[PDB]
Amino acid sequence: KAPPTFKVSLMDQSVREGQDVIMSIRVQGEPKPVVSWLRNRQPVRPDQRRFAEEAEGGLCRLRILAAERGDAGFYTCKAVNEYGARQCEARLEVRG
Amino acid sequence: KAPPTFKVSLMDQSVREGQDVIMSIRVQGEPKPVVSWLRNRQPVRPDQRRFAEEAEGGLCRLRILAAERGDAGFYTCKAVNEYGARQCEARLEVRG
Repeated sequence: KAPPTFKVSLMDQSVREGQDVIMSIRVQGEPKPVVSWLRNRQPVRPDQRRFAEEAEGGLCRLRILAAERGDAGFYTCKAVNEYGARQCEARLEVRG
Repeated sequence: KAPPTFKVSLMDQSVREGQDVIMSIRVQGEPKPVVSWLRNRQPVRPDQRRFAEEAEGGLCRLRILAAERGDAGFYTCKAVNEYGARQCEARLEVRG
């Protein structure tokens, strides 16, 4: 049993408009943490060009297809399980 | 011959995340004005879920598919021809 911890945390990025973005973390914890994503402290609502993925080894990703200036902001990854909670944050900037 | 004028101008809107947005203007002028779109004074870069359209009678539209919080901002429609320039603006807000 273990509360959530981040083995890989978010880091700032600056992309050009039209480029895809990936934000990746690696979380540990038992039971497996529930991982959710915020932009400017609001839930990230998925759509065809922005969505969350879970991969093996605790990898969790937020994918944005063809970045727009409005994607810029502060992104938070929240992790929760029965034994605690943890979060990390980074900034996405978008250039012309 | 005539400089650009707006017969129908932008107006503020507040949509829910996931809803489509249309911003419409009707421009007059001869030669036909060149119409371009800005968000927060930056060019709107088109992609599959955001693009500009021109229809008959001088109708010009900006379409956003499945609005996201980051689409919120102040949108400007710029019109230019050989005889002058005009612009109008409105705000888009996005609710959960």
